[PDB]
Amino acid sequence: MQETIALTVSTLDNPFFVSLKDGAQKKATELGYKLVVLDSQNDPSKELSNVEDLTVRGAKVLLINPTDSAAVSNAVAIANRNKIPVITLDRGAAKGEVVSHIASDNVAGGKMAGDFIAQKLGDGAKVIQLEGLAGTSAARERGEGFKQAIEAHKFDVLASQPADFDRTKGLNVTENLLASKGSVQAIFAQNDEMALGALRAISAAGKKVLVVGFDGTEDGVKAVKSGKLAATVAQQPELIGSLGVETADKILKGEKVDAKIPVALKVVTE
Ligand SMILES: O[C@@H]1[C@H](O)[C@H](O)CO[C@H]1O
Repeated sequence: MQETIALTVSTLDNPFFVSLKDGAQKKATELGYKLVVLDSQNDPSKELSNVEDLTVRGAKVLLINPTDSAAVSNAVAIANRNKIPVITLDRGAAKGEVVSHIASDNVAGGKMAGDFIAQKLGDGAKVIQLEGLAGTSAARERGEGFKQAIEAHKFDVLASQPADFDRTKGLNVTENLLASKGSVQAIFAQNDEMALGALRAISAAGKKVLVVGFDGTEDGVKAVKSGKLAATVAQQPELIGSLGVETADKILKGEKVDAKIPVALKVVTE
């Protein structure tokens, strides 16, 4: 009987997570596993029922990308109680027994983004941060890194506000902030979806604002190459997914794995 590895992804409405899924799928096939992928649709309740389902299906390992690094504890507990090893991908779990966490160094990433803004505009720039989901380690860490850049480069932070990794929210929040914080010079958007929404708001307002994104999605890089998006801190979602499956395979083979597996970042510019 072919063995199954389960992947629960926070959403498939975001190109980044489609890439992560694809990387996990190709590596699963390469190593001889059936990959079962369930979409949490950014909903912790659906995530819980997803983990229940994959469990009754006899998944040998659970790869989970939490909708919320706190809320996910109860979902991890399901796998724990049913003796299914857990690997977290891209976002961590605050509680629950986890074998390995695989993600970018999102603190370094946030600092890279801020450093790039300073390189372009100089110290003392007026900036706005569009934050991701506050409950995720990815957003929290990017904020921490950006704070390091704010202090090092004496940025004037006009606003720092969530748009929940969503393109439409990114647009709406930016539209509002362009009205109230019109002197903003640069925006760090904690993912490319929000970056692209922000760019639409900026253009619609006829304003001049430098934007730095995060992920290096196809759309993100397209916007960078066109000169619309000043830069994006590129991640390797396919590699996060593939490393998840590779790590799952090692666990099942009885081989020890690293507790933390960092995945490299790179600033992509015009
Ligand atoms: O790292 C991922 C990507 O930035 C995605 O775009 C939003 O969720 C984060 O956890």
